[PDB]
Amino acid sequence: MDPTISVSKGCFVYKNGATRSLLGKEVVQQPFYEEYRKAWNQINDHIADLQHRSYARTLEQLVDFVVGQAEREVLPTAALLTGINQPDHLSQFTALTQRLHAQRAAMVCVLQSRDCATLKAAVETLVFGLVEDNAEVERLRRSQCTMKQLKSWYTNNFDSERRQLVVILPDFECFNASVLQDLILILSAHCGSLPFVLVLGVATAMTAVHGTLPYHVSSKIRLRVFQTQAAPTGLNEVLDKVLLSPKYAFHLSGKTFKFLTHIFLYYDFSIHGFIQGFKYCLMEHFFGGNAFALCTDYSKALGRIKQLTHEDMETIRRLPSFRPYVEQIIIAVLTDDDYLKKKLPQLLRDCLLHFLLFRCSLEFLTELVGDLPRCPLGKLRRELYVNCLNRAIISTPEYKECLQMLSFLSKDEFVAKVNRALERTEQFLVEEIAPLELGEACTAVLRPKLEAIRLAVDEVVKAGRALQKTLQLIETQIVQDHLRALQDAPPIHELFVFSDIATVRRNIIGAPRAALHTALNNPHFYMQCKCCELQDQSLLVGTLPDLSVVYKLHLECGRMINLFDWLQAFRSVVPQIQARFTRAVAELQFLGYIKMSKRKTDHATRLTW
Amino acid sequence: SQIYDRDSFNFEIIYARFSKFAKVSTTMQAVERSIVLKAFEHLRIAELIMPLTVQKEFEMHKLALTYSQIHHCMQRYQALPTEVAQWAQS
Amino acid sequence: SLELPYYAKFLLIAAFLASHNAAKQDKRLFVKLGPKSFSIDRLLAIFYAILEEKVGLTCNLLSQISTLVHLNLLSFVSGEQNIMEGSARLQCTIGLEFVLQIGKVVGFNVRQYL
Amino acid sequence: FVPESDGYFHSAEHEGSINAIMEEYRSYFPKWMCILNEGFNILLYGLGSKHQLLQSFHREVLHKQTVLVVNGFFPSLTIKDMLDSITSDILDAGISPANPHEAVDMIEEEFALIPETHLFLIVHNLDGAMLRNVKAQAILSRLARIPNIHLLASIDHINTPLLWDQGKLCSFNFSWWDCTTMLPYTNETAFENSALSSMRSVFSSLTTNSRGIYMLIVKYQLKNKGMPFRDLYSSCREAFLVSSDLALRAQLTEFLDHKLVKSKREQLTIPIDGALLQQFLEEQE
Amino acid sequence: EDYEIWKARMLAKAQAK
DNA sequence: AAAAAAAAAAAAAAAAAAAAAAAAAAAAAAAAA
DNA sequence: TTTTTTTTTTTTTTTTTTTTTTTTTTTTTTTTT
Repeated sequence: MDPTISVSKGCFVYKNGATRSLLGKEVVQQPFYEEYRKAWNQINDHIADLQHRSYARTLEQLVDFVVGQAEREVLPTAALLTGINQPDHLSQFTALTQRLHAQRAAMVCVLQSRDCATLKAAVETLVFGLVEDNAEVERLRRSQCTMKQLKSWYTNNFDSERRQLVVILPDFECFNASVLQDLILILSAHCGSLPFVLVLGVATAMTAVHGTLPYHVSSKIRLRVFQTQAAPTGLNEVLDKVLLSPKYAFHLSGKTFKFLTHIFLYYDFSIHGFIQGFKYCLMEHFFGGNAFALCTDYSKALGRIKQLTHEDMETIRRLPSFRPYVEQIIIAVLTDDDYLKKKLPQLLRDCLLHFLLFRCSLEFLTELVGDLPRCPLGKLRRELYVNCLNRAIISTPEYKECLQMLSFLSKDEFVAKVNRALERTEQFLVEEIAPLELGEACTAVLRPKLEAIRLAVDEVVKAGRALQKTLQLIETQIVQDHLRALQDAPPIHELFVFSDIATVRRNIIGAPRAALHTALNNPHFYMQCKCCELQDQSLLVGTLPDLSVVYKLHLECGRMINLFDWLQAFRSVVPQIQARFTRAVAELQFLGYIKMSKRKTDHATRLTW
Repeated sequence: SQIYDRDSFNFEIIYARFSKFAKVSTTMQAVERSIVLKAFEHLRIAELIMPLTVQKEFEMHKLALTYSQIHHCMQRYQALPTEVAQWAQS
Repeated sequence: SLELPYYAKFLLIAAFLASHNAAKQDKRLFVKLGPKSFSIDRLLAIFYAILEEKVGLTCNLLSQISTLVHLNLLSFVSGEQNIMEGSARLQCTIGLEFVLQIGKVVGFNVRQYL
Repeated sequence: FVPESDGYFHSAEHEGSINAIMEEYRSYFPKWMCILNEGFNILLYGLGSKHQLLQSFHREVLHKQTVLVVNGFFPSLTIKDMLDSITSDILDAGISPANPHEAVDMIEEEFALIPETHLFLIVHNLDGAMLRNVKAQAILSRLARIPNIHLLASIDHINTPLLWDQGKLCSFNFSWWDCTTMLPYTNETAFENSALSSMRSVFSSLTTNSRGIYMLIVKYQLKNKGMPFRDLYSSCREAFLVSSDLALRAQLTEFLDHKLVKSKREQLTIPIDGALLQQFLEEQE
Repeated sequence: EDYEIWKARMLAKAQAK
């Protein structure tokens, strides 16, 4: 058959120059790869900086706890109440280790639950981690690493100067219970000899630590509880300050934004999974060609226009927002390639200014509706962002219900809310819009509209119809023009937003059973034959493949399956037929749909119900 | 053990039989579930209770004492309140 | 104060109803001592019965089952070597107050399905 | 996909079509290189055999790279073989330690020292018969997290993510691809994990005394429609077929060696129905 | 519709102005 | 629904395979002359 | 520069630990009444 279907081995090495940046140069020098690398590195550095600014307070508390233990038997321990998303947490501990290597306050060993199956392996991993941590800051065997060697090493090194011995346990729930209890007893027995600090990584609650630590074990424990900020709070902070930040030209659409937030809030609280899904979305957007490399600031996009080729204009011609720009004006647009080359920077500055005014109008309207009760549009910026990019926001009945509830209030609360909206929008314009390039025209366009709103507030505070005038003016100069949908968007807005959701939905969320169910119900969806078509999903025509017929034939039967009537009904549908049926029951057992029971002479049981 | 003829017990069975007494005692009104669970664990690690060798609050057990030892403990205990000393008789 | 995702909450109360509510009564309650054991097919059946949204059986749902096992909210009384083969048996290892808190923050009454 | 729970509670043109399918899947290969460059891993989950597709990806694209092809459907595969293979044949560092997670720690520490040295590994049937435990998936997910090591893998079983928790699924930074070919499972199902003529061919190689002994066993079994040891020993001793009892135990162990009679507790039951035994008894006359 | 036939019809009607 | 056989599975003992340690042997570096 | 001594690394051999086979006993399932 094949070279790799050997009956003896299972693994095959194709070493070509291995000893003790995957793509070529022709793809890297393309401008979309450089633009995607710059944008992804910017977004990843911003998310890392936000996570550092979130974690730094609890990091300082833990460092002060270790130092205050050093300035000082039971051992001092510190349960760190992290979230359920474990792969987000260990990097946090690494940051703590770096700070504990800054002040020379301790040296840190990390005990994973995979290394601590027994007490011997846990003690050996602990001593080896501490000794190699000292060796790496400034080799013993596996069976040589003992607590007596740790005591001798600590006497030889750090008795003359004290360094704490911080023991970090990142996955407290996944430990063997008896190994963890005996490790706490071992560490508490050596108090006074070796200064031990025990940092825990409890993910669920303090009830877990109180349950898995018995009476005699918790008699030697002086724990102090720390709290980390929650994963929905970190998600909302990342969404407020990065994904809605105006200084990135790459926008998401409403459906992809809702898809990624649904993946976070409904399935798994993993910030890293959100980051990798957003990275895949940014990669799938920018990997459409050099035409999508114009999605940056103004000067770099103008340069990329000046270096652009012919096929990039040919693929910005095909995008659906380009054609109503043509129909609204013709003989030079569609083929001549230079009329569009001189017409593009106006469209680029139009889309950039439209998205900047969209963010500012979104800030204004979320301050206006955010303190309102009953929240018909949502509380934060993100739900209003989805509802304002999805559809016509004024044609939606939720905005009319919002207007009915804003009319049901007094004049004092309305005046206070619109003054708060004016002050917040001016603060957002002076802080975050002002350093941004092509931001001067943004303020110079949106600010006289705000002067109109503020003068309407001035006439309603000087004198019920002026409240309605303020509401309709807020509608007319903020909600109508600067808060469009994605269908009422400007021309050629595809380069900047990303609406391709079915391909990303297939390639991020994995549905093996849907594809198996479709390929076993109608193979015509995959084979695309002119003969295997089915009107309904149970016709069972004769030109079907073999495994589809056997799956349909066992699907209608009961729990227990006989070989005889199933083989006879297969002969009724479709020698070598026995070899084909043996091949079919082997392939259908291989997928996990049925199972041949052990010494049930021919009867096989279906595991799917 | 005297009612069910040395059947194996549990934390929940003994906690129910104790909480029926603690509601009328006028001394043990304010004990939680976790304090009685820690008292059960202290009886377990002193081997006055031995496992049959499941969750910790549901693992089956055996009493490692005789009835005469508990009856002598009821006479030798210092400052035993009279509610417990009356509950021990019936 | 254990924060969970939405479908992890529903899988956790479905596992509580799978361990508590007397599997002979599953023929009546959904078709429209000690915690008893259950198989993951029964857990997914009760999950789709009580969710009433009929979400897709993707990889994230079974990953949520595995990471609720990993977080010691469920456990493995039997199996652990035939986890995909249908002979693995799980057990729920939480109480009634947490299930009532989950049902309150969702809005789904568990005492109707108890 | 929505499975209905009530069922649990109540309990030619094909070749050209497959050729067009395979050309469509061969179109995805520079996209797969662009995806593997950015840190993702490839997972295929179609219906048919994805062996030939991954082999053609290894031939047409990864022809000069360090590629460890692992057959997960191999029933005598172990993690010791894969880790010994990585530490010894690629990295030249001898046998991996017996702790496999320590071997993965060694592999991470050794691949940290050699950047721009990428190990690709192509695992046909990642849910294979010896990778369905949690430890092997933990080792494979720890290998997939390394920025030098890239992973392509196949998935065929229906219950595959039951052993991937969210930590393994964030280590396995998968890009899921629906590579549904319609090829049959010839190479995957051929191995070791998946008669009256045999009885006559075994009875051909018997001697005269063993023929008389099995004749006595089948004659008693068909007369009384298993048999005890004592009456069998008396029947062999009355016909001068045996010298002692231990020679009968040796001949019955020789019979159990060839799966002809079954011992039970000594009960001797022949595990074939009475009608074919009657035909075999009439065959010698 | 197809971009080819739409571009062709728009160019043909642009010659029909 | 219970009594009794029966095949499958678990416990335990015993032997082998593999890992680890310790000694022998060969190669290398540094002193003797 | 050549010879002899002592260090270092490799290879072989022995010991200890882990895994695997094999026998025994239990144990949950299946057939008969």
